[PDB]
Amino acid sequence: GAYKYLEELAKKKQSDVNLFLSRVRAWEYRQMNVIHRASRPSRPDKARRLGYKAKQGYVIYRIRVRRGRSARCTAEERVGRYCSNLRVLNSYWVNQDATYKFFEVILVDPSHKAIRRDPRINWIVNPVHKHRESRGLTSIGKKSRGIGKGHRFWLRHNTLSLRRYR
Amino acid sequence: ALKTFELRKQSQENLAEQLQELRQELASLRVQKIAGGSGSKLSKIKTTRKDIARILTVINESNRLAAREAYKNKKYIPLDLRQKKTRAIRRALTPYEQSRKTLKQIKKERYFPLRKYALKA
Amino acid sequence: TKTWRKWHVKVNQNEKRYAIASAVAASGVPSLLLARGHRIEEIPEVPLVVDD
Amino acid sequence: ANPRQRNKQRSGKPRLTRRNANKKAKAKIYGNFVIQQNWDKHATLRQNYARLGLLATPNYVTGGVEKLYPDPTLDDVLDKEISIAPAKTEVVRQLEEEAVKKAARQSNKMLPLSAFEHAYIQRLINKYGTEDFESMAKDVKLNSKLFNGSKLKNLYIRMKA
Amino acid sequence: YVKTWFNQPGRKLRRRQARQTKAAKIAPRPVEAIRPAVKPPTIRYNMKVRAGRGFTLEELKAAGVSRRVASTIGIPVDHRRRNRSEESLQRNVERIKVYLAHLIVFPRKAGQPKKG
RNA sequence: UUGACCUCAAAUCAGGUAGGACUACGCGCUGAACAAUAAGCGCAGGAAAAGAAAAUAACCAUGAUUCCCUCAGUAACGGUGAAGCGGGAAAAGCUCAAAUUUGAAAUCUGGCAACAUUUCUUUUGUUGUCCGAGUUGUAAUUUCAA
RNA sequence: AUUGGAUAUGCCAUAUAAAGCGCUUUCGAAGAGUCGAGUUGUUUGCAGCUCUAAAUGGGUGGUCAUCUAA
RNA sequence: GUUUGGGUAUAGGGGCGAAAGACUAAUCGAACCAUCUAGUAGCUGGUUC
RNA sequence: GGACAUGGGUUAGUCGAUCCUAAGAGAUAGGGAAGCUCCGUAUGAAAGGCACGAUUUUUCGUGCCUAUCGAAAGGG
RNA sequence: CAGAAGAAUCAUCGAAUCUUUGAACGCACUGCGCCUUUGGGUUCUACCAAAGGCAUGCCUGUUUGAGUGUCAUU
Repeated sequence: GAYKYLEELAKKKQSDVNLFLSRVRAWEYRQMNVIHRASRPSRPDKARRLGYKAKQGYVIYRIRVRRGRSARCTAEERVGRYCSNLRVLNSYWVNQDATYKFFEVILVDPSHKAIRRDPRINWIVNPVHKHRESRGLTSIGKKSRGIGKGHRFWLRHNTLSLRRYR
Repeated sequence: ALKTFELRKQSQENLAEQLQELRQELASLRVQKIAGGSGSKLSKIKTTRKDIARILTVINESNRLAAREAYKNKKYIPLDLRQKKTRAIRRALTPYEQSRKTLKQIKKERYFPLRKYALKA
Repeated sequence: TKTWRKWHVKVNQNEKRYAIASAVAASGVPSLLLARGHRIEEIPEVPLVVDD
Repeated sequence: ANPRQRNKQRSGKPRLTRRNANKKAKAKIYGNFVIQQNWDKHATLRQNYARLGLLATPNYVTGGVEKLYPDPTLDDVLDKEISIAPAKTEVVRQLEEEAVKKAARQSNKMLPLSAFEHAYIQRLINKYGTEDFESMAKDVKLNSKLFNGSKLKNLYIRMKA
Repeated sequence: YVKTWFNQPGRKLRRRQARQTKAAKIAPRPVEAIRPAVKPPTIRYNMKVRAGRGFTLEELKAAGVSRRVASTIGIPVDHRRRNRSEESLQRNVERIKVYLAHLIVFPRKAGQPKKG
């Protein structure tokens, strides 16, 4: 498959091929709107490892945010507000320049039958997943709020627990 | 007064002429109230108002049952003919698609379902 | 007033068992039943045991 | 005292009273019919399981149990076969016999061949006898499905009975 | 903030009814699954034996139970634990074997198409 | 000339969907004066979040998460203040990306048409057919425990 | 009246199918502006900025153990 | 012996510096409201047969 | 009593409003902002019309031109 | 109180009705529009009324496009 090559090629972000493409695409994205719909992922390998399927009900939106919160976290929340009928699945860095970091957000339509009938993505239709990006439940949101397994990562201390037989 | 079952045993234009007659009678009775009426006329006002309501109810249900008949077995039906439970229930996954499974999980429950068993003491 | 007032009291399980043993023994003393206020003046015997 | 509670206190519409709470009422048994017929609704599930001859838990109990009456080296065991276990009570014996008769009824797991399977293995047999399942597998014309010798056996036994 | 405990007898009863509700459903089988015997991990508690999470893949294989049928008959599987000594292996293999001997497995209704 | 495709528009186009409220409990963000506090802002559900180890340990090892008790006012840090172990409650596990179906896109939305079904003429499907989506990858298969 | 999971039984069943176990003179892919480094904020975690990886590699503990992130 | 009605826009401290810029403020000077707050008491007044 | 109680009383094609614009405000295009929201008003917006024709391979060619709110004292 | 005589200021509740507003949705906040259909009248190219429609963002599909965007066409 060609996805292995795309994943190995995405590691050389400053090679002649990738640096040239970054220049042309960053210029292209700045000509467009701050948030624009993407007809297809620029990194199909990256999108699909994040949950993206080339089926009806999956939507890719491109957004640019200014550098200098996490820019990825800002990208998801602004795109989620822009398309308020969708569910923010995930997001990935696509490009950057001196002023802008560029991200593609993966969204899913919960009212589409192709999503409501797919057992691998039904969970996002359930109403507990309204605005996962607004509650920190995305991949970047979990990492930002310190959620993680290990030792690196209140109320039971501020409360006095008085039992009946004390 | 007007009985609902005999009202439902009539046709729509007959129900319309009865409604028009009752509206005239109500108008005359309210004219009698301003000119000075008796308790019988004032009591007849409420009965006429309920009789108008019953005729309007029968006309509306007959109209809506016709709409339900026209749209029976159609993919799309009028919003007022659709279910109204709650907004959230309407957005919920249906029992069918809430029970959709991958072939992978279908094979697992086909070949290794939870067994019935017991432990002897 | 606060709900976290102390309502329940701990008693050592041995002292509770002591008091229950003392309560049964007192129940077998006819004079304590009268002082308690029981009309047992015609009871055939204390402790009063009936068949099964 | 809430505005929403004062709202229906001064209302004329009756409260939506439901009568569902009766403590001490243990859940009635559905599921097994034999267990249901021998379950006494007053007793606890530990008392019911022990009376029926079943173990409520296969693990230690995390507390004292009730006393109502004054109670009167790898290889050898890794290879040993535990000789089942006795059925203490009548209900356990009833469950055991019910399981065995059910298993006996649902015991003929072997299927006959279909029209295509029969013709498939018959044509292979009529050329390579009935023992050279290796050669039948390697036969490319007759074994178009590329069945292996083990599957060509399973077809042959299924055709016999 | 003060946490009170006035719902302690209530919590006790609610958990009892949950066991009763569970037994109401799964009536003949036990309310708990069988847990393995493990040795606690420290020099202060390693002389004891407590209940583990599930039985290891090596324990199930020696006991003849496939990892797919183990969950069906109520035998938990711990894919993370391993047997570093044969004493842990023998302790829990015989625990499974005793459990199997005391087990009555009720047959299942199967589909059987008419043709081959 | 004719036609493919890409990108981008338009429609009171066919059908959907978002907002506001409640807000005890829950998750984010922001955050003072004297506290991961109050106030402010965002978003949920009947619970939420967390969750099947880039986890502990140094043992004869443990084994997702959560919660209770303990650890323990201990270690550490200089008054602040844990966690592993231990005891309990409840227990259930898993799905993808990365593989050529390649002897056959095996996948799916929608239109129309019948046929069923219903908490229900109100719900939910099935079968057929057609147009599309999709090879810039939809099914089946596999998830490291393999 | 409406439901739930079983039981018995009827009909239907696209099984030329699909699984578990057991064997190997054949294979076994594993997530990047991420980890990390430098530096600046908030309180080791996280955020910005500059720089920017690897493949028995990488993370975390104590040559070893343990784990397998994005 | 040019005011004014209605409608309107809007900069708003202080010194530093030639200017620009800063160095802290500000919502200007303030007012009112509600919360924080039961802020800070070596004190005043009172403290029950 | 301008109080209490009981009833009644305001009639428009031409009088005012309704319409227009004023200084200004303001949504939209876009761009910021962690964000409640802020900047922005023809701005690098595909910013909306009219006519012609024996019907044009019965699949439309040719030509032309290119928000709203704010005045019962202003305009009508 | 009067009056009425399957009653009821009854209960339950699965059918309906549900004015003007409000997230509030044609545009404004006494009003002013547009589109479709139907109807009336003692007057019918006029006037009137009625009913049903016309907010924004986004998704899927549909239709109609635009491009000195990438090409093919003996």
